[PDB]
Amino acid sequence: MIQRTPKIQVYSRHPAENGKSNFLNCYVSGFHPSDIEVDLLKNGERIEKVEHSDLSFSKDWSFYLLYYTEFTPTEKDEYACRVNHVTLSQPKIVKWDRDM
Amino acid sequence: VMAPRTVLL
Amino acid sequence: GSHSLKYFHTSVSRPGRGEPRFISVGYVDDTQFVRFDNDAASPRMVPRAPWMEQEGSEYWDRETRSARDTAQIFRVNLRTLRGYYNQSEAGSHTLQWMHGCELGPDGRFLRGYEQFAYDGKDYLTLNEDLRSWTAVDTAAQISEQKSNDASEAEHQRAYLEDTCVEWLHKYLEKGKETLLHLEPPKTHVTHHPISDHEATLRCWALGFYPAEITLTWQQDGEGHTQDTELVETRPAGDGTFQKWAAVVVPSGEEQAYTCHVQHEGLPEPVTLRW
Repeated sequence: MIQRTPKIQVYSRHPAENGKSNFLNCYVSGFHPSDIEVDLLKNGERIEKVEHSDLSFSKDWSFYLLYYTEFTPTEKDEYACRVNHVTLSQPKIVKWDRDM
Repeated sequence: VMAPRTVLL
Repeated sequence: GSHSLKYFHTSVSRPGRGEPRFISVGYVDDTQFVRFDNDAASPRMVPRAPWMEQEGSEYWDRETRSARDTAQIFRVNLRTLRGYYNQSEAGSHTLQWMHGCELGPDGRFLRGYEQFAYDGKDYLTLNEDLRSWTAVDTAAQISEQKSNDASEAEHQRAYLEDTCVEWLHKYLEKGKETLLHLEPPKTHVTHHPISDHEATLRCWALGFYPAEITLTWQQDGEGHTQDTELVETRPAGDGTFQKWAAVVVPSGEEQAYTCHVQHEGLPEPVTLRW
């Protein structure tokens, strides 16, 4: 039994352009086992209708998924990714920062 | 194509 | 260039809800083109790329059986291993299998490989010569002898040496456009100051393909590099990737620094300055 904790990265498809439509991404990787919970958040609320790619793993056998949804950056709106996994005491939230 | 047969462990 | 045809298989046991989950995704380097998901609303092998749409029933049927069969052997496998480790049937376990073949920049076979892992760890690996196996546990030794007495490496070698390369060929053809087309990185620096006397410079590479890329922050000549934070290359979601390197500079000195970006879709390396 090996466990690896997820690496999270919240980021947009295109550079953040207030008012300009985009795609919000939560990229989770390097985790084991493969059971994971990922929610996109808009000001703390869970965004419905999110999408993710096909479960796949990499060379060191760790899994990775991309979770995403279409959205529109605003200077006010607060976005995040909330992730859960056996290796985590509690879900981890990482805030979208258009700078990354 | 994926391999025609897999190993039986 | 240089190419590979590779598959990744994962089987996960589901105690309460019966029959284990089995997933299977294939790749022509960096591009997924098929996938099987015994969970999907269609437990069939489906194309994931569009150049794969031009494939006839024969193929999809055949590959669907292949995946189904492996899922079945993988479910037997999962039981055997639960045995070797004297494990409760009430817990979940993962059997993964990855295999692939590679071509030389010269177009033919190069190297081929195969491996199994269980609960996250290496379990059995087909050796370099492709005629033997290396167990990792003692449980694995049983799987190892079983294996040799059966002659699995022989089969595996054939597939790996012909079949796999032969089809890689055919997929490269059918993916001529997409696959052989490189997309260089739109690039740019950004300034985000920290203290009264220093800021972060972030070099950005966006929209490139394939994913191999290299970013380096060197200061005026010597290109010694100072701790540079490099986020793990990532997918944009459109087929392209993104990546960025950051370094901390003392305000005023932002020119002493230059970022070099390397990528196949660039006639030549690109330098950026803030």
